[PDB]
Amino acid sequence: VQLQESGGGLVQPGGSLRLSCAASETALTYYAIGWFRQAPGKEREGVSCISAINSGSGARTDYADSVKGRFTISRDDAKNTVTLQMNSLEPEDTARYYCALDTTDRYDSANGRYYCTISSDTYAYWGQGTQVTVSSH
Amino acid sequence: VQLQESGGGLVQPGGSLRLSCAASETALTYYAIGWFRQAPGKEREGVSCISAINSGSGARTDYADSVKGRFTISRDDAKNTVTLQMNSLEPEDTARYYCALDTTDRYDSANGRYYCTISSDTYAYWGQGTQVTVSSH
Amino acid sequence: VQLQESGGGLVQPGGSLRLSCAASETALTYYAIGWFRQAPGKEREGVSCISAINSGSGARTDYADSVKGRFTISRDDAKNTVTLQMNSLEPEDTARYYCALDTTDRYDSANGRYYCTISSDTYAYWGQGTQVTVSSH
Amino acid sequence: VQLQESGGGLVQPGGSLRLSCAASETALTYYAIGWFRQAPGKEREGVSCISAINSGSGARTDYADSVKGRFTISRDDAKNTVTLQMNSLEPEDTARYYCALDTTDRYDSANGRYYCTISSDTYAYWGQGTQVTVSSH
Amino acid sequence: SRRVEVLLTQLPAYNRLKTPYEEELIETAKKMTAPGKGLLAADESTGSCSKRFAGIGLSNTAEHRRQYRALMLECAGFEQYISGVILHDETVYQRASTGETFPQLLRRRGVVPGIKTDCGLEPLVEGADGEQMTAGLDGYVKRAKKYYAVGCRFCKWRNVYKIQNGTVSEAVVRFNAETLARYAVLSQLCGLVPIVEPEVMIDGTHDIETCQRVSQHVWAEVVSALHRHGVVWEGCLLKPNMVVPGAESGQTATAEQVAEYTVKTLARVLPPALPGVTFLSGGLSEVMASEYLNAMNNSPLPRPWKLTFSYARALQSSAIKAWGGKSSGVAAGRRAFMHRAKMNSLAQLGRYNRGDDD
Amino acid sequence: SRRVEVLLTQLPAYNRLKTPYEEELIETAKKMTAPGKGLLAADESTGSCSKRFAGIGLSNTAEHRRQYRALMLECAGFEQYISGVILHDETVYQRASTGETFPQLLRRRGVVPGIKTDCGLEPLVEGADGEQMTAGLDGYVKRAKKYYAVGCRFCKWRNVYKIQNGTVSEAVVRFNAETLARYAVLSQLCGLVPIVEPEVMIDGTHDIETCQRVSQHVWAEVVSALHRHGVVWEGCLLKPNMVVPGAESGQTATAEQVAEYTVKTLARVLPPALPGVTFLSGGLSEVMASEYLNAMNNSPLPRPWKLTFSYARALQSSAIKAWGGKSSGVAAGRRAFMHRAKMNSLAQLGRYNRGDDD
Amino acid sequence: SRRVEVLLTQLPAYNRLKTPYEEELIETAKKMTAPGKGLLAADESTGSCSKRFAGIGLSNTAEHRRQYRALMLECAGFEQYISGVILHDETVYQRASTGETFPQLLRRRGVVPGIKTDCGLEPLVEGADGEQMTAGLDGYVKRAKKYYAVGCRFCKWRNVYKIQNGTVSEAVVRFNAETLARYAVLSQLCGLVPIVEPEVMIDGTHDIETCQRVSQHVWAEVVSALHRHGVVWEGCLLKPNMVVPGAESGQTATAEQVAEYTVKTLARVLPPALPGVTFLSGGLSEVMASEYLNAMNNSPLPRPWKLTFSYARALQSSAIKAWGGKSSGVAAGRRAFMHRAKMNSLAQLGRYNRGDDDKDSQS
Amino acid sequence: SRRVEVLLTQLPAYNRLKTPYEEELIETAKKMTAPGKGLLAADESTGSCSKRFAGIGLSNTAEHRRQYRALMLECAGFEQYISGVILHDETVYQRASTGETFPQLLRRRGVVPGIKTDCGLEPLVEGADGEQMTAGLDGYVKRAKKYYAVGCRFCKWRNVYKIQNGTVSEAVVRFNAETLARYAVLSQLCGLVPIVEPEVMIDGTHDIETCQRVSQHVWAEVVSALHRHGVVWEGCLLKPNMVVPGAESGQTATAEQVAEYTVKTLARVLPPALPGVTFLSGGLSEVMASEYLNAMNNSPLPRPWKLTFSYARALQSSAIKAWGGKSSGVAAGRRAFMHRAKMNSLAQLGRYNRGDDDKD
Repeated sequence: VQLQESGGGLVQPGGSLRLSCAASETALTYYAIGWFRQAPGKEREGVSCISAINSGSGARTDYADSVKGRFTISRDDAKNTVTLQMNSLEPEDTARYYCALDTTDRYDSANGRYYCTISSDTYAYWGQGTQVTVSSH
Repeated sequence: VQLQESGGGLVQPGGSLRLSCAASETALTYYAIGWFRQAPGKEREGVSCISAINSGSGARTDYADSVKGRFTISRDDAKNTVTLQMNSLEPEDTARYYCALDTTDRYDSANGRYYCTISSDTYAYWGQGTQVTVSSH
Repeated sequence: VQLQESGGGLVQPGGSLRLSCAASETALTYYAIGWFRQAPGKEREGVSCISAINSGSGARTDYADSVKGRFTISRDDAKNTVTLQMNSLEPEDTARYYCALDTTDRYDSANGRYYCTISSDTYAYWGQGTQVTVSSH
Repeated sequence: VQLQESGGGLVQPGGSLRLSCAASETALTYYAIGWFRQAPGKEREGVSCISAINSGSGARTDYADSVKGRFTISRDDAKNTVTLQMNSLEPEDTARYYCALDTTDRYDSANGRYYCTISSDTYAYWGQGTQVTVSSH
Repeated sequence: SRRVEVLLTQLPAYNRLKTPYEEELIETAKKMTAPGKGLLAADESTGSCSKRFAGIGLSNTAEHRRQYRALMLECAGFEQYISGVILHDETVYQRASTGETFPQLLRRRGVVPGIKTDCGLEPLVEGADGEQMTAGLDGYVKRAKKYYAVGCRFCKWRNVYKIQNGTVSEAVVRFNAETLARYAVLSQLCGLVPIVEPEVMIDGTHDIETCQRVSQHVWAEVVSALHRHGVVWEGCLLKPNMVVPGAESGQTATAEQVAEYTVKTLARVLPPALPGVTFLSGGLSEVMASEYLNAMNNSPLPRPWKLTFSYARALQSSAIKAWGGKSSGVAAGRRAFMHRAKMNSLAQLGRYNRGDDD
Repeated sequence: SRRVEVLLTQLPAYNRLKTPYEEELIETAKKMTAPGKGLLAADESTGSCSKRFAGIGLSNTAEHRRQYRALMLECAGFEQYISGVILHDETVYQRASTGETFPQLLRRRGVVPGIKTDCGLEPLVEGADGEQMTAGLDGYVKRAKKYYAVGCRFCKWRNVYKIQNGTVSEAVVRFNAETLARYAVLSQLCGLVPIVEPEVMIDGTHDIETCQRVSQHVWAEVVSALHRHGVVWEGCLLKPNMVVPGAESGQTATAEQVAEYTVKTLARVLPPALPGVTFLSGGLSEVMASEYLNAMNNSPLPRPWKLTFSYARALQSSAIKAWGGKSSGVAAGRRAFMHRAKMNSLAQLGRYNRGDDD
Repeated sequence: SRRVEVLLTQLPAYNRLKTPYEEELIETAKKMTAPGKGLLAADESTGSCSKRFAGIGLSNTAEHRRQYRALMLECAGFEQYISGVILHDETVYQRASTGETFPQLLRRRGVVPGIKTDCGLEPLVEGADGEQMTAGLDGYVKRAKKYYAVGCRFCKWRNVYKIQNGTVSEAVVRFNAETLARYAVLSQLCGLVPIVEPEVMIDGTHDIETCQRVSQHVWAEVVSALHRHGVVWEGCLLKPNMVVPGAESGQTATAEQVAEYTVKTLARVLPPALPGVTFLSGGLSEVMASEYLNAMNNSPLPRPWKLTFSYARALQSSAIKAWGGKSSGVAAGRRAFMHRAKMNSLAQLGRYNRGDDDKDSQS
Repeated sequence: SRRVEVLLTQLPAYNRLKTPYEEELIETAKKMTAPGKGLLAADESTGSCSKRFAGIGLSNTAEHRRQYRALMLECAGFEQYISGVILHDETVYQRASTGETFPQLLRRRGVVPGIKTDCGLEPLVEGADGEQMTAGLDGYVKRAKKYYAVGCRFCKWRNVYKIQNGTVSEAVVRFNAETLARYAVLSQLCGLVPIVEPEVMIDGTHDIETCQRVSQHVWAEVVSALHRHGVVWEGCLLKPNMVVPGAESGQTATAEQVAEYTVKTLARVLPPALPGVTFLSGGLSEVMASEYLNAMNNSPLPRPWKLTFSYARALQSSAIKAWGGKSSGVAAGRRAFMHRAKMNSLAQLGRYNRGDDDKD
């Protein structure tokens, strides 16, 4: 079992890509889902996460500071997909991007809502990932 | 069981004897009862019989032709005895006398009465008998 | 339910007609089928009959003496029809013609076969018939 | 229910009487039994008591000091009696004497034995008593 | 740890009947419950025939009884709708105008011959006045073997239960269940598929709720007795009443309500291994028997067994009237019978149409 | 709080049979169990008679059967020891040489005429090989009323239980108990005191302990079925086996042991309202049947019912031998019969003396 | 001929309980049913004691309950008439003024100590509203072993059957019989003679005919269940209701009619191997309980088992009233208790006399 | 014609339980048997936990038991495959690291909380040595009402039947059926759907034919007792053994033979009104429990009830081993559990594939 990432590609600084994370057998609706990326020679890092949907108020999301304001994560439970819209790409966004399921039930009963974390500890089912390259040459 | 005969003895021609037949462990009331005798050189032969008691009309009796008018049989069911009164004895009456019970339920339903037979065929419980001798000096 | 006859009309002596009997809501395959006719002034009479066709056995047919050799009955179990081909027509064939189903399962066990009768007694589902008139000028 | 005292009478100083206490329906075996006496104008007072029989060691007995050495109480459980042998009678023993059953189960488990008391508190079933008069004439 | 070697068949769990006919019984039960088909019950005793003949004034003779059965059995085409025919003893030995015995005629046409093997109702004696047991287990094996030998492959035995004051005695519940269970195992031993018929009768003023509670209780005890006697479930059929208001209740129920009450009751008691239920029509009109069977075949409730008909008057009333006991009425009688058989065939399939019926 | 008016007889607690003969049944059962008396079982089938006649070379005819019954029934005085006679159907209609039917002869002598009403043993089918049920309930009421009409006042029906491998199937325990209980209530309805005979057979290699366990289990279920069918207990009798080692066990038991095992078993199961037990002698010698009955009538265990005999061979073996089938042996045969009847009469009273027997 | 070697105890006919206490149970049941003797049932719950104490104004404390039992148990002489005492759990652990536990005091006097081991009535849930089952089979074996250890040799467990509208449900008849039969075998396993009490209650408007039919049906099912669970008959006792009209029926019944209806019903159902029947007095007055038992012991019907008493209020009502909860009433309370014990002893013997009862208690 | 007015509920035919929870029980039983879903049985006693923890060397504490349950219950996503969880009494009151009670966590995720309500096995006393009854009917109603109040909507009670010498006593057949039937009606009174578990145990040298005979006999008597005690059939579930050879028999059976023997047996005894059968896994391996359930869901025999799982070890063995009782094994334990839940979900649907299973 592995999710399947797609939507990667080569763009110039300032460009956009839309990553998609698809599952073929798992109902994604039950899970927080996270996007991570791994640049050559560096450690994998969390980019964005989205919680299971909270009725009335919608899913909660989080982002690495480096990508806040430029990337938007969203989910479509009917199509069983999670999307990462990446705008204003910069060279330092170059990496292989992976999506994964949080295997922890991420519910906060004190606040009455599902949440998500960008920490990779409890994530699993990493796909083969999708390459994103941002450069001038 | 055996019955017990008594009352035998020696008398002269013309004399009388009264034989008694006692049962000590059997209720005579249920049976026709016979007196029989065995003279020297002869087979045992019936002399007299008395049926079970018929309500209202009393026991029926029968006698061998040779003794009719001279002997009387009677029964006492309370004392559990049968009696043979022998009058006008003759030498030819010399014999050992036995009483016996008829093992046949001697009831004649066409005539509505108990009866008895002098024939010895169905009798049993023969006692040791009592000797009767009739002669002069 | 009635069968529906057709194919009648006016012809000259020596002409031919083909009558058709259609069933609309019944599997004809279970039944012997008869054609009958009723001439002016006269009682209805059997003309021809055809037995049920049982696997491997084909059909038996019968004809009134007056029509033998000139008319041919046949059946189509796939279309649920029965046909009467009438050749060499004569004035005396003028009549209303009717078809009907025999309600009797006509099996003759002594001969091991299905048969049919042109007697009308056990037939039912009579159609309204089709008029056949044979004459000159 | 009342016990029945007997054995009283009129005797001179130094004489004896044997009082008997009989029960007609109660099995005395189950009870400590006491003898009591009531002199003219004085209260009833305990004279002697005997406990239920202890296995091996026999009934325990007690006596008022006024009578010790002169009276002997004993019991016969088979005859259902209790006896008071009174020897060396003195004028001061003149009284009506009564027997009674102790209605308390008088068992002392620390010492493993039945006992009895001369105190009248728990006694009942007093008979009509028997008069004892001791004087000179 | 004192032990003894015993036969398996002396142990409670090993009570199942062992019959060399098992495979054939299962196959017969499957043929009898073929889609779109049901049974014609033509097993009226000579005394029932008097009742059947009462309107048409036909004298009750062996020959007239033969003609009454021939009206239906020599009718062309009925095997489209009828999988099996319950015969009376007398008819088993009678001959069709084809020259065959009626069992032979049935076998040639692909219809299973069956035989009513009970010997009729008698007073229960225990229980309450009016309750009845059914006679006939004495000499049963000899009779059943003889029926099998002339070509019968299933049989039928009817017990009845009369609702009075909203209830039936425990005596009748237990005794009639025991009777039916004993009959079923003896039948299977002799190669006949038993139709077990515990009929809770329509007579009386009780409502449909009462019929439901009594039917559930009666049929659960029949099932219990069948386990105790060791029936081969897969080679047995049930012929119950539908659950309906009593005939004098003044209550009516819709077809959908009858289906819901009937099916929910059967689902609470009847093992799914039992291949099929062939409802009796007992006291329903011809049309209601078709409408109610149709609604059961449209029920969303669990119904793993085939639900079909084993009808007597609901197949024959109009036919006998049109026949009139006369050879000139034979065709009209057959048209009425064939129409009813077709309607019931459609009802088994859930495709009956009341508007077509009228 | 939904309520309904019901018949009392529809309620479980009101299942007891209502029979207009109740008082007469109770009186008959009391006469049958008079002190010092027991039953002569003379109800051998024609097949049994060939066995009885084998040794004396008497041909098995209706007339010879009549003469064999007459040996005993026309024996003066037997009514001192015999309270009732179980007749075979054939003998009920035969005439004594007194001119009377055997039932009329019996009634004149104050002996109760009875009739064996079962129709014999057949394969149980359920349960284990060799186990047997008893036929005869069909047409039972008509038969029993006809026997009552010619003067019978009690009847007898035998079921058997065959111990194999230390046990019997639950199928036979249940089904034979149900048969006996149904027989008992139908008998009482028609005015016959039923003798319920659940015979655990002596055949086999089992020991007395096994006989005790199987007898207790079988008879407890007979009693349970009698409660369920609503028998009038006070008008019923039991005819059981004594508890003894099996015939091929090679174990011997004393009279005192047999009495203790038998009476403790009856005391565990049999309601004291039942007036009497009439033991079958099945396989015991003449003398053992007397010694064992006598030991029961000296037992210190609870025995509220009369313990007496219902003996066939144990009353007749010596008699038949001394008779020899000839009119000249009639007296000697009756002396042997009357001796055994007297020994058993004394045994009922607990006053039998083995040394007097020899 | 497929065969298998099985344990005897897996075969239906071999279901009888095997208990190492069999001979002791039989001997205890014989002692409990000694001629002229019966049981004092002193096993009232603390809730019953409130009712008992209501009249005399005694507060319901453990100490007061102890003194109420002591009134009777420390009374000399009652062993002439009483073969066994049914204690409540609390009293089993209390001490007599002799220094002994109550069970030790009883054993010294040759009286059998017993214990009520059920845990009370609860709604049956099945059957009809107002019918009740009895709780207490969980942990039963451990409880019964503990009671045997302190000297109890018999126990009592009460089920009830409430007649309504002339009948009872089959649900209560089956379930309460099953409960009683399971209780009886677990008791015997642990060395306690079980008193099986299937009480058809006097409450209600039913007549004596209805009580007869329902009692016969209920008791027959109890007996059937006892066979199925494998009870040792010879070491078991029954404590049934007498067959009497319901308390609100208004119906007359004499002592002779009660005896005839009761004994005929017992004779139809109850195996003679069972040594004794110890009637409950439930709803009868003191005097009626004696009159009715006496008539049973004069019945000409079959009665092989001893017919005696296991009486609570019918032995204690006058005694409690005369005691008044005060040490000064001990003598009067003992006299009343001993009088009733004597009357019931005579009644067991069939020699009770109502005129002597009235004369002697009039003193 | 002497008559009397009685209550309907005093008449034998009117014995059915009347419970105000009837519609809710029926709805719960339907949710528990939703297609593609089964139950996780997590109701091991503290004594069972010692055995479960023996291999990984985890000490048996209340906290460790909580963490073992949390491994599974706080695992995201299991509600795709699991319709209900059988909790142990202790776990019902424990808290997830989310702050909620386990029943609340389950309800939030749409999973039905249930509770094991029996009080364990004890000697039967009657019958044959080694046979056992189940304790716990005393105070049952009070306990069941308390569990319903904290959110439980179904319960489970286990009786066992031990085959010895090819048979079981009639005493155990009758007494355990009576216990189960009484448990079922008390549970329904209190609003809990009863899972009736009559487990014919795998222990012994008997063959599959003997298992079939004994299972059919035991289960038919359970069904008879359920009719007698008046169960609401539509709101009840059965948790039986599959019919398989005994564990020491040395006989093997294929999945198709197991399915055929099991389903033919159920079809002979079990009313179609009962909505579902949740098989216990007993002595089967993880994979065999999936393969056998899959074969039942491909059987051509009558099976009107849903056939699904109520598995304990068959869901948890790999997961406990991979977890190792350590926080670092939580990921691997969850992966193993989720894999098994998925396989059993597929098996319920008849779409399980052994080749896909045996991958990891």
